[PDB]
Amino acid sequence: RRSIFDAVAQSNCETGKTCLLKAMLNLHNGQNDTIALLLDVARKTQFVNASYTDSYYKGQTALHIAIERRNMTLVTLLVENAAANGDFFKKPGFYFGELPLSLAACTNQLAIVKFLLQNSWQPADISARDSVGNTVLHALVEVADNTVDNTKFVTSMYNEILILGAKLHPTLKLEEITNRKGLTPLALAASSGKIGVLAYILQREIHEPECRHLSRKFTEWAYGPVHSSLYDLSCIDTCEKNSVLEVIAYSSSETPNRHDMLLVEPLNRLLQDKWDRFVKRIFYFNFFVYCLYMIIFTAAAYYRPVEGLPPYKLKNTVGDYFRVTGEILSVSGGVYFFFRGIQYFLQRRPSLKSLFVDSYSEILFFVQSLFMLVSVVLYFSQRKEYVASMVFSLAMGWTNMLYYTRGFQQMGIYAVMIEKMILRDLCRFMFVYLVFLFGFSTAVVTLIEDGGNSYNSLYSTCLELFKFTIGMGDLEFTENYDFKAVFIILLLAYVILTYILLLNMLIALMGETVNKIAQESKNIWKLQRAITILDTEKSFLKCMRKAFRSGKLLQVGFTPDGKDDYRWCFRVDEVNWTTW
Amino acid sequence: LVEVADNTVDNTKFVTSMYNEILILGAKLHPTLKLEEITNRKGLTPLALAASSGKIGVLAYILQREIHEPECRHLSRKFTEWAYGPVHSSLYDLSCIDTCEKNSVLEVIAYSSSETPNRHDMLLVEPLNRLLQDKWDRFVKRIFYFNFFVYCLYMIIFTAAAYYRPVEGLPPYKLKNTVGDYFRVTGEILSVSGGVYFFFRGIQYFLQRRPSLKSLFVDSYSEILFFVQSLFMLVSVVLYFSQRKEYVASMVFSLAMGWTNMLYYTRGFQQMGIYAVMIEKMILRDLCR
Ligand SMILES: C=C(C)[C@]12C[C@@H](C)[C@@]34O[C@](Cc5ccccc5)(O[C@@H]1[C@@H]3C=C(COC(=O)Cc1ccc(O)c(OC)c1)C[C@]1(O)C(=O)C(C)=C[C@@H]41)O2
Ligand SMILES: C=C(C)[C@]12C[C@@H](C)[C@@]34O[C@](Cc5ccccc5)(O[C@@H]1[C@@H]3C=C(COC(=O)Cc1ccc(O)c(OC)c1)C[C@]1(O)C(=O)C(C)=C[C@@H]41)O2
Repeated sequence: RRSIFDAVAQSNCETGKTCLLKAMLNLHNGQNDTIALLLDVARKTQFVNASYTDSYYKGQTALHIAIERRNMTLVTLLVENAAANGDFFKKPGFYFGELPLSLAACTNQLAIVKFLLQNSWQPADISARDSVGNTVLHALVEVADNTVDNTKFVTSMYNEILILGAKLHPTLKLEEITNRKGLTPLALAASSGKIGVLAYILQREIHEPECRHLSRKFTEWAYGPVHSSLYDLSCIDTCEKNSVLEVIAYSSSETPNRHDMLLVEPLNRLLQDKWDRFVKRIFYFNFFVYCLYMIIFTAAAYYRPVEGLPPYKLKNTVGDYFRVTGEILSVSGGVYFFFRGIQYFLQRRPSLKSLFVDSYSEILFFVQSLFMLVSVVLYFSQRKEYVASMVFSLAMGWTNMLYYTRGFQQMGIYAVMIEKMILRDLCRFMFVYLVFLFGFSTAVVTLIEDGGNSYNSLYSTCLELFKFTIGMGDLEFTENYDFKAVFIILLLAYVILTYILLLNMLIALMGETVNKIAQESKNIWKLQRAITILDTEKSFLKCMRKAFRSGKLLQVGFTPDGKDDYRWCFRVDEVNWTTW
Repeated sequence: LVEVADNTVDNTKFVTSMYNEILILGAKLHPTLKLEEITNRKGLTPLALAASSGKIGVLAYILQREIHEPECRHLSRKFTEWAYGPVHSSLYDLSCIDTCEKNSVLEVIAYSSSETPNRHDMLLVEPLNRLLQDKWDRFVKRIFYFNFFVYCLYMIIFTAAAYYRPVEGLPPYKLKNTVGDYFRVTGEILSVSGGVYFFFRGIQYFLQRRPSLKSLFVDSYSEILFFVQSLFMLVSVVLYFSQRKEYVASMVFSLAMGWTNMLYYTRGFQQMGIYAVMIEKMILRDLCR
């Protein structure tokens, strides 16, 4: 075999590699003319279809070798006279699918895909799926990397393959096909964060006369420099499969461009449509009930009985009856919040690494309801430590009231700033501040002998050095030291190091954040409103699920089979002067 | 040729071009001789010289240079292994980069006197920026977390033995038949041993570098602080055996200084490693003016 392999390598006329595959691989400038001889010799004596049996490169055949090399003539010769299941092509490796046509499409080889698709000797199957279930369009969308030229040719190839498949097979619906996981090419582009492919798919009009029915953004009329466009909105607002809007919003936040992935033509106005139509009165009746429950909880916490031990027997007074009713309403609200929070994590199962960075408002609403259930537990088992939990519940809830500024734009970017500092710029600076506080507090408490004023306490001396950070500390707070020149050196060093060097450095860090999330979070607020709209829509499913459905059913054209095309469209308008 | 370099796009361009041409021509006439290995009297090599003098352009050229020609390809560093599609995996030569008989490129860039212009971003060249990471992940992230833990476990031996010091009489203090006194004595011994270790680890560091005074505080600040901590406690040892009660004023300074030096170990974290670099720069520049 060495002479044959050596001659094939010389280009002179386990792994399981064949001479044809070896010859094709070891070809320079397409000079491997011995491949024809082997194929011709093989014909005189199944050989062309032989493939490597190695698990790493399982399934690779001659067609793949020629396709990779961009050889039109070699590909045509091989075709005229399979799927690579190897770990190299499964999700150092390159994924393109597991079909020759997917190899052609994923590499921009437009001519080769045309040749394969309508190859007279053997045509390829457009709708075939690999092991993962991905079709061709799934591979094309997966390959996307969000670059102007990259998005350019991926969208171009998608459009070309789509038109060609429609021309050969008008009946079949290619986009509706799904992989094993269940997603569609549009849903996949929405989930994976590929903004370019989503922007293409959502608003794509193909002008050609016959194959116009596979388009979304139509036109209704144009009198002058003005024209009103439609949209298709098929699986956008709601569908059997996951909707584009829900996927973008309920995404794990690992998706790159979630915040500004809603600026595409339909979504940015479909979201607004829902907000104005039937949600602005359900985000103002939910705010009012919360404001009316925090005056039932506050007024019943402020007038709690002070004499004796709990529980307290009722008295024949109107005040006591009202207090009992207030307590019942408060506890009912607490239980409702606890369940509304418990059955939210089961729906998402958010990862710990992003438990606080994506659901902060909900974590807080849950943590509030824990403190009050703990109070219910402690108050019936004859304890008076239930006040320390009711108080925390009250303060936490009043400060959670800020969650409802989610609707306002000017104020919705002010409760987004208090989430971001408390997470990023106030947990670093307390790792870098307690070090100084404890170092100098241990120093000072060790210097003083003390072996009343009672400044021999590591608690009192840690506290008194924290009032040097709010500018409310007495320098001569003790006189028990034996070495004044050291004590008043330590304090004066501490004041400079923390009051003047650390506080005035944390302010700069918060200033940078305030700029950043003051000129960026304008889209995070829109996203938060989008989640609010989605949850509000989900809550009232029983009431007006179908009744409050966006978009109107309209005729678009004629399905190629001969029937009529009716779809749920959303109308938009525009004005343009320079085009005429 | 490397010495003449001044780090300009066109300047780097023709210096690199001339270097490549002279190298190829010398290889063609004399393939046997290794020209780069030659050194001047000081001992440096052209690559080591480009690394020491701060010439980033020549270093970037030399580290990753592939010459495609068929015969004279053996004088190259950045090869290629395979390319299936739009993907290709490159190699590198890393001959005297990680370690060598002559000074390594990595050590020269790091242990430089800091007069070198571009030290901070002179490690972005192809090999170094990932070779450094390789070492970090492979066998150093568990030696910068066992060195942090021992320091955190020694500052709870020093603090707990400083906080419970005897208050009655004059030093030294005779031992008592109590478990508390034995534990205090052990804490003192451990603390003093740590102090001596730090003092020697600091004294034999300056001999290795002999840093200039003008850049004594601008390049070794973390080490100056670790040394100054160990001086205060050796002074305390000196004063405490010679029957004085002024050793508390030094032990206290040692304790505070060490707790605040704990910040040196945020060197590994990225988000927190740029917060202890800000407290060095203000205290030097914006709080002495
Ligand atoms: C993230 C969590 C678990 C958190 C829970 C409590 C303990 C909390 O302290 C923090 C940390 C903290 C503690 C003290 C001062 C600052 C920060 O922040 C909140 C948490 C911080 C707040 C308010 O936080 C906010 O920024 C309001 C807010 C911003 C954005 C939102 O979308 C939002 O919706 C609920 C609420 C108030 C407290 O809940 C409160 O009243 C008490 C007693 C402590 C505050 O821990
Ligand atoms: C540079 C030197 C010699 C220095 C030595 C001592 C006296 C020091 O005051 C300074 C000047 C000073 C004094 C008082 C307030 C601010 C600054 O800064 C440090 C020095 C400043 C510090 C902490 O300095 C830091 O920024 C921490 C740090 C930052 C970056 C690092 O790489 C680092 O590694 C060790 C440590 C704390 C003290 O050591 C301390 O605890 C006491 C009692 C004085 C501080 O002189």
